[PDB]
Amino acid sequence: GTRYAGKVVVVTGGGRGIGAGIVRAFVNSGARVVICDKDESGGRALEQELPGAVFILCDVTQEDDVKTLVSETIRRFGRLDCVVNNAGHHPPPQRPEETSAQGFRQLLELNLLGTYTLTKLALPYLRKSQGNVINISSLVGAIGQAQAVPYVATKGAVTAMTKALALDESPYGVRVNCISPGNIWTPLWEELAALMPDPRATIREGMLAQPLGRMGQPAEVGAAAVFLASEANFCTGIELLVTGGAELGYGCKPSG
Amino acid sequence: GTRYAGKVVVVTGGGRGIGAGIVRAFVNSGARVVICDKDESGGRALEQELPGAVFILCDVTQEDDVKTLVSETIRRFGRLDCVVNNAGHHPPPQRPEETSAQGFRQLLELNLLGTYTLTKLALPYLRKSQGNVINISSLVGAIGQAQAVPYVATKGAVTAMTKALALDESPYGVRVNCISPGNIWTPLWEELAALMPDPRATIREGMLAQPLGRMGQPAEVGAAAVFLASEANFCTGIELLVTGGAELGYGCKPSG
Amino acid sequence: GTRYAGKVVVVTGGGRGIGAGIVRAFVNSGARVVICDKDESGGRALEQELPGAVFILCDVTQEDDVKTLVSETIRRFGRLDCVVNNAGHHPPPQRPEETSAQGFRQLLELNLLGTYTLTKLALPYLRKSQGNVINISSLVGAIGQAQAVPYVATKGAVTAMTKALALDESPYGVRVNCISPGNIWTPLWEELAALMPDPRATIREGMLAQPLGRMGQPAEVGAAAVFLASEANFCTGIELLVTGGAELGYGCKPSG
Amino acid sequence: GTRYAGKVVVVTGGGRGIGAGIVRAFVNSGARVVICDKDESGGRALEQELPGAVFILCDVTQEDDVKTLVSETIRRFGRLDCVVNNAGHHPPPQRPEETSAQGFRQLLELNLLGTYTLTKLALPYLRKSQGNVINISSLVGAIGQAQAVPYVATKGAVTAMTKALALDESPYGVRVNCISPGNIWTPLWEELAALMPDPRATIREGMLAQPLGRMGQPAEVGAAAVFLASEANFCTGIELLVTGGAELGYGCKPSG
Ligand SMILES: NC(=O)c1ccc[n+]([C@@H]2O[C@H](COP(=O)([O-])OP(=O)(O)OC[C@H]3O[C@@H](n4cnc5c(N)ncnc54)[C@H](O)[C@@H]3O)[C@@H](O)[C@H]2O)c1
Ligand SMILES: NC(=O)c1ccc[n+]([C@@H]2O[C@H](COP(=O)([O-])OP(=O)(O)OC[C@H]3O[C@@H](n4cnc5c(N)ncnc54)[C@H](O)[C@@H]3O)[C@@H](O)[C@H]2O)c1
Ligand SMILES: NC(=O)c1ccc[n+]([C@@H]2O[C@H](COP(=O)([O-])OP(=O)(O)OC[C@H]3O[C@@H](n4cnc5c(N)ncnc54)[C@H](O)[C@@H]3O)[C@@H](O)[C@H]2O)c1
Ligand SMILES: NC(=O)c1ccc[n+]([C@@H]2O[C@H](COP(=O)([O-])OP(=O)(O)OC[C@H]3O[C@@H](n4cnc5c(N)ncnc54)[C@H](O)[C@@H]3O)[C@@H](O)[C@H]2O)c1
Ligand SMILES: O=C(c1ccc(F)c(O)c1)c1cccc(-c2cccc(O)c2F)n1
Ligand SMILES: O=C(c1ccc(F)c(O)c1)c1cccc(-c2cccc(O)c2F)n1
Ligand SMILES: O=C(c1ccc(F)c(O)c1)c1cccc(-c2cccc(O)c2F)n1
Ligand SMILES: O=C(c1ccc(F)c(O)c1)c1cccc(-c2cccc(O)c2F)n1
Ligand SMILES: O=C(c1ccc(F)c(O)c1)c1cccc(-c2cccc(O)c2F)n1
Ligand SMILES: O=C(c1ccc(F)c(O)c1)c1cccc(-c2cccc(O)c2F)n1
Ligand SMILES: O=C(c1ccc(F)c(O)c1)c1cccc(-c2cccc(O)c2F)n1
Ligand SMILES: O=C(c1ccc(F)c(O)c1)c1cccc(-c2cccc(O)c2F)n1
Ligand code: NA
Ligand code: NA
Ligand code: NA
Ligand code: NA
Repeated sequence: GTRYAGKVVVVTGGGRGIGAGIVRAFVNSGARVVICDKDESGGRALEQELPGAVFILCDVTQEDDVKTLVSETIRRFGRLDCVVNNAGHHPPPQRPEETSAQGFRQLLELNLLGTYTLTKLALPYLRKSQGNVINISSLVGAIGQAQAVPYVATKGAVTAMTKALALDESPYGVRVNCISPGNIWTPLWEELAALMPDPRATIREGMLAQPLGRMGQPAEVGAAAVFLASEANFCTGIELLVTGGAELGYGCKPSG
Repeated sequence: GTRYAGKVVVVTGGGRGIGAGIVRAFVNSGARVVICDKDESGGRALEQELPGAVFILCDVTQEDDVKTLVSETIRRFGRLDCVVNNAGHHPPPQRPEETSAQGFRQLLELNLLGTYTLTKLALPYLRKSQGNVINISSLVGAIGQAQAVPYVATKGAVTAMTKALALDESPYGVRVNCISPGNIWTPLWEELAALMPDPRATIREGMLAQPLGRMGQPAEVGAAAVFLASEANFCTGIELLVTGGAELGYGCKPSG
Repeated sequence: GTRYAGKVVVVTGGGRGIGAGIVRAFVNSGARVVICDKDESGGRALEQELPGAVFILCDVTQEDDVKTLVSETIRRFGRLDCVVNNAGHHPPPQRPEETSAQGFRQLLELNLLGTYTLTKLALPYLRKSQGNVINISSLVGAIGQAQAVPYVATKGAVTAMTKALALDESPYGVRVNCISPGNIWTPLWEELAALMPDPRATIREGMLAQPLGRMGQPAEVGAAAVFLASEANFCTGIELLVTGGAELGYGCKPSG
Repeated sequence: GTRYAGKVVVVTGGGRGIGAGIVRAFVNSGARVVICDKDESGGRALEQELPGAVFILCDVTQEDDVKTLVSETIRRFGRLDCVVNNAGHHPPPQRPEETSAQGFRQLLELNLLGTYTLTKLALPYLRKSQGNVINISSLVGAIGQAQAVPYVATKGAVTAMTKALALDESPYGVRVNCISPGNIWTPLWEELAALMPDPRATIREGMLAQPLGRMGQPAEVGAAAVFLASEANFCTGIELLVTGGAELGYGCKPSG
């Protein structure tokens, strides 16, 4: 591909799931890609699989990991054009009274501050390249979700932060956007479903929450990321919904 | 009541349903209320029932009816402080291919242009009184609805128009706001349900579309209108949702 | 290009401005494009310029023009994969009291019902092809604009209609999306500015309404349309903002 | 007043500014009010001033302070009907590169986790009383703000959390809503302005960011809170904008 040829992209949590889909999309568009992940298994295999992708072990909650990720990217490829902040986690369903402040802090540390820290360290290089930032948020930041107060809160923060940063970085020509996926079939979706009393029913329900009648694919999020990086040159501070229409209309959720 | 004492309010479609609830709320707050409706039966009874409410027969799609409504209101009460554009209609469910341009035009004529025409004729008086406009839109203007392309379109227009007009009238101190109800139990809701194969099931489904587990009441929309008129003095161009949370979260509406 | 190779696209108002940018984007992506426009001058030249684009004279407010547009497209190319409803108009600034119901109706006829009519006639063919609809709305439908009550209302309607139709057509695999541009430098923008007391100042103000410090280009809207057609396969009922960030933050628009 | 007679309300950060306005609104509506604040000066005076208001020293970032606040409220008044999470802080303008992860964490601790902790400890009592939660968020959580990445992020989180919690608590009849003010003239606004090179200009600019041409008052936020507590019985998970229209239209913030 040539849509993003000559560009260098860092994808956090790129070892599996949505992140791996985004990695593949950017490789297919001609970019060189750095796969950041805290686990080795998926990302190492992906590096072997994909010419133009390399793997760097990095836990985005560890500031020295992230500093090394940025400096290794520059040392090896000489520029940085796009950072995709995809690393994140959805805890199992938890009733509000079953949550804790400390668990909330830990989830904020990954879903929000990990995105903040890489963005901050990358911005000097993105400014030189007139590059861009893509944050992977969630539809449920906008519309809410049951049994997920901490998670919903972290994604509300990511989406809002995206707009703040877009404002700050617009004078430098650096665009900052986010993608808000809905149900995307990933290993995390599979893991969460396996915890439920009836996994198969949870998966059917998840497929049917969308007017389109299926969950989304990592490749579909990847395509949206490539669009934001390579062609959305008048888009900054937007929230691109990749949800199959889940937010549309009424569903199951006289006046007394 | 004294929250809106000494004020004069016009409520279109005030003979039944949401409009009658709004009429009652304003009377209870101390205002004098003009009940506008194209049908006599409900509004005439309401005038007899409520001291401080009077009924004026007026079809908001007929410009001379509306001109007379405004001039009779001023002749009888000497001022005009609030116009509530509630008159409107939801056609039966219709698939897109079952709609027509002419039916769409007719629905626009009521739901949108009727609101426009009264607002336009009232604004000289609202400017003198630093009064305000309240448009009754719908949640489905924001989130969509199935088998209702014309209706959804008219309410998307009302909500957007509310913001445009708020901008234009802000220099004059005239606030313009809208209320977007969700399922409110009214005669129109009952009529629509009676068309369905199973009315009781349609009503149960409608009650359950809300996290709160019931439909809303006309009095609850009425209370929101009184708030916007009497106490929301720093609110203009807002969309106040009165929906029981229907827009929140996923509902019923693997990656292949 | 090959992103949308073998596909057939109809672009209304494709003779100049945003529509011509969209035409060019789709041609560059490998599609065959039908340029619909009520004026001959731009579209005829564009047909001569672009292999793979042809021009059909058609006024989208004339139902028989639109019926012929669809049947000629099928007769000449054998399928229809995407309809881009771009034709529309922004009247000069008008204070609310300077508007009329009949001017409002005429603007609704173009900006809203023209989009409705082509969509309706195209949908049988889009269903066979699992094609998609792209409506060109406006940011000001969402956030409002001064001295433009009718225009704002028409675009609020288009955006809402997009969501309604997405719901109705999702069972058939037909996606329905809209693009909401902000200030895009087009002949209409130039014409409107030329009416102002100071055209150059109006244009400078328009450039600065965006954090990015410039207006957008037709090609940038075109790229977003190609993305929605060719790669956004899990997107339906979305509003894709192409605005340069104009909706972000505070601007020029103690407690007494 | 009698709108909220017999009810017990806790207002955090009630010693001055918006919180004190909310305290006064609830007292005027007939409620008994607990003023929570980390500083004694304003709240102690307010307790002396207002029959029906009492002051409890409490730092919402200190879990044992908050536990004692709830148990003292129940011991002294026998019930709890509404919690208003108003305590929060806006740091001085800070460019993204001038922020730190640790400052971000500290701001999250106040603006987000303080709201979480009181809500969590109050919910058993709110469930018994079918009470409600009101969170004071900010417009800039929704639209962004320049030189305020941490602040914007915290308020995006509060607004999203409000919707999540509304979903979780709806089966228990507990409503959870938020108010998103824009520029409200408060001591914090005055303090921030005094840091600027030209305070008077910053204040003029702040007044003019609103179509209404002034900043809002604490009493106006207070009225909106009383409405949400006492009359918005079909509202849950909403974001009530109290902004003077700042989010409407274009402002100051050719295609090359
Ligand atoms: N799957 C969905 O339906 C869905 C929906 C909306 C949003 N999202 C978001 O998309 C993102 C990816 O989700 P997914 O479903 O692909 O999850 P996943 O669990 O399948 O994959 C996430 C990847 O990130 C890595 N990761 C986790 N913590 C990390 C850390 N500290 N440092 C580096 N890498 C780390 C994991 O090792 C893994 O390879 C997350 O931000 C999630 O919130 C997912
Ligand atoms: N009921 C709901 O669930 C619901 C939900 C969202 C929005 N709404 C909106 O609320 C409004 C009232 O709805 P409702 O459910 O109370 O309906 P309703 O049918 O029960 O009452 C509407 C009233 O308006 C009158 N009316 C109709 N056309 C008129 C005209 N041309 N001139 C004057 N009066 C006219 C009717 O005669 C009637 O008295 C409408 O704008 C509707 O779109 C209703
Ligand atoms: N230019 C902007 O800043 C801007 C911003 C937001 C939205 N938009 C929307 O984008 C669309 C295109 O705007 P533009 O700026 O390119 O305008 P334009 O005037 O430059 O071009 C519009 C084209 O549509 C054609 N057209 C008009 N009426 C028609 C009809 N009845 N049938 C067929 N063709 C018809 C015109 O002849 C012209 O070729 C419109 O829907 C407009 O509302 C424009
Ligand atoms: N003023 C505005 O324009 C504005 C706009 C939008 C949102 N807000 C929000 O409204 C709320 C109040 O703002 P304000 O302008 O009135 O501020 P303020 O500084 O004038 O008052 C805040 C009050 O909260 C108290 N407080 C601070 N930290 C506390 C803690 N840890 N525990 C207990 N009390 C604490 C302070 O002592 C003070 O009395 C905040 O959440 C703020 O983000 C304000
Ligand atoms: O056979 C693999 C595979 C990889 C990607 C594909 F698209 C595919 O079709 C297959 C493979 C091999 C080694 C490790 C992992 C792995 C990936 C992701 C996460 C993990 O934990 C892993 F162990 N996969
Ligand atoms: O990873 C999930 C997710 C799904 C949608 C998103 F928008 C998102 O950001 C994340 C997910 C997967 C399986 C079940 C649930 C779930 C359902 C229902 C309630 C819950 O608490 C759940 F966690 N979530
Ligand atoms: O007995 C009535 C009534 C009216 C309002 C009430 F709240 C109530 O408890 C009862 C009544 C009497 C005459 C006409 C109508 C009427 C109203 C509304 C619409 C109509 O079509 C009507 F005929 N009602
Ligand atoms: O009057 C209705 C309505 C309900 C919610 C709103 F937000 C609103 O503005 C209007 C209504 C009543 C009964 C069934 C349906 C319906 C359901 C499902 C599909 C439909 O096409 C329906 F008409 N609607
Ligand atoms: O020289 C032209 C041109 C056309 C497109 C280009 F990108 C370009 O660089 C140049 C041209 C020639 C004839 C008619 C029109 C025309 C187009 C659009 C609208 C009109 O009214 C027209 F007369 N243009
Ligand atoms: O064509 C315009 C437009 C610009 C933005 C959009 F989002 C849109 O859909 C349309 C436009 C061009 C020049 C001036 C004005 C204008 C400014 C200020 C006030 C007005 O009434 C204006 F017409 N508008
Ligand atoms: O004279 C006061 C006052 C209080 C409220 C009013 F509405 C009023 O018109 C006046 C006063 C007295 C003691 C402490 C504080 C105080 C309040 C709020 C914050 C503080 O830091 C304070 F010292 N005020
Ligand atoms: O307390 C503020 C605030 C104002 C609006 C809100 F919606 C809100 O939640 C908070 C405030 C006060 C004075 C200046 C600034 C400011 C302006 C411009 C840029 C900034 O970084 C600022 F802090 N803010
Ligand atoms: Na490789
Ligand atoms: Na009477
Ligand atoms: Na050609
Ligand atoms: Na007291």
